[PDB]
Amino acid sequence: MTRDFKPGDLIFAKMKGYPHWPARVDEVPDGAVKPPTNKLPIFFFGTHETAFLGPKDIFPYSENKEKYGKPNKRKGFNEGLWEIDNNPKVKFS
Repeated sequence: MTRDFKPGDLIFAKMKGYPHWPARVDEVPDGAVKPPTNKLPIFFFGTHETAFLGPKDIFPYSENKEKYGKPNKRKGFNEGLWEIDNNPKVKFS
């Protein structure tokens, strides 16, 4: 949907030209980190990456977790996938 999301929410981020993957939503930048224009901060778990994608691009993990629950051809499998439903705030460690 177009509706915005909340900080630290579990949602499968879909990168242009890539399958769905369980990531974590981040908060706004300090104010001078060059924020997005029509997208939100998406912290890719397992790969420690970050991609900017709008709401219509990101879907609820509640729908993907029921599909396979884990990545098929995506690196990072079993590397933070169980934390998405347990320790979603591992980035801080």
